Amino acid sequence: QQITLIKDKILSDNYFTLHNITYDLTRKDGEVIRHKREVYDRGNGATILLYNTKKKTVVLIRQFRVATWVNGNESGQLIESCAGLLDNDEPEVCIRKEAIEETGYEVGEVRKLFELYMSPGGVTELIHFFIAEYSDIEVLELPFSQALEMIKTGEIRDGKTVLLLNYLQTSHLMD
Amino acid sequence: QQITLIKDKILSDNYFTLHNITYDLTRKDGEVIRKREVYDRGNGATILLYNTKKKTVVLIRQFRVATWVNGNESGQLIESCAGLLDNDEPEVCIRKEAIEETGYEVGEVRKLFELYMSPGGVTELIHFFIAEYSDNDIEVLELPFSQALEMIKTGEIRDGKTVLLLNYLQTSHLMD
Ligand code: NA
Ligand code: NA
Ligand code: NA
Repeated sequence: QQITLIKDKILSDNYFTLHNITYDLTRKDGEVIRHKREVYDRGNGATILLYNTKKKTVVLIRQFRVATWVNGNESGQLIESCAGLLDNDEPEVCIRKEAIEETGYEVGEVRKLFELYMSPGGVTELIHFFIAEYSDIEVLELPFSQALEMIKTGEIRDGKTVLLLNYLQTSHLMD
Repeated sequence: QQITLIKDKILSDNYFTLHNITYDLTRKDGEVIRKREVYDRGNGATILLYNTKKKTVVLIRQFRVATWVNGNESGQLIESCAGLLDNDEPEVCIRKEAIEETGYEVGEVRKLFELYMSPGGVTELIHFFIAEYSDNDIEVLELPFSQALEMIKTGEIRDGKTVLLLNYLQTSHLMD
């Protein structure tokens, strides 16, 4: 219930900011218990899945991700849905803009899905999720069903990407 | 194809490790292009406990500072059961987290896949699991599966791994 901020210690502020936050929780009859956690703030982002109900395909993005490279992704290439850190603007604008610039497709009306914390134990990151129809950074158009199999094989292994493809499966918008 | 690590600068070593990594990447024709923050908090695992007979799932509600400083007013977040890997196989680890967090013991565990949650600057790889359960400052939540799906729509559940497990559970037909 009651949370009190005790200390905000900056551990690094190179570009993003890492904090050690000292804080106090009250247990029931407080019984105030002190905790101290690292918190990483890279701001919030948005992501969008592009899909074609006609030829039954989706558009996805492949690029080198260094944080995967030093942690078991041998070549470091990661297949992901289009995405980007939010700039100083409404989320709906930034994502339209990422989609054009990363994929080269012009995108119609977007649909807002939800806003999710992707890794809330130590990162603040909130992502806004969107889907839309459509008609170096490697641009992959591939059939929906191949994308879905790629999940099962481990070839797609990006949390937000799997989440989107799964959402799209259950939407039946591809049915 | 060619990747060369040029410099691993440690920006923080308080507990987890924040690196600044300078790396050369080679393109198409041998154009060598040269820096990014990489945060290493180790890997984790998560699990969705479900019960096919009562059509319920178990989740967890806890305070999360990282959300508290970023629009989760009360800091409480409803998540699937989860934890950072110890030095052992993921499945062993998650069996422990599930019992130590929920009190419901589990037999079968099914591994779904391993996903990077925030790959643009976090190395974290989460190992996903489901398992059916029974009995026979962390609040354990037993809820109707359909209630849980709704809560994604209402926004009462707003956590990446939890949504992905729930949607997964829906697609599997285990709960039809
Ligand atoms: Na859905
Ligand atoms: Na460096
Ligand atoms: Na990025």
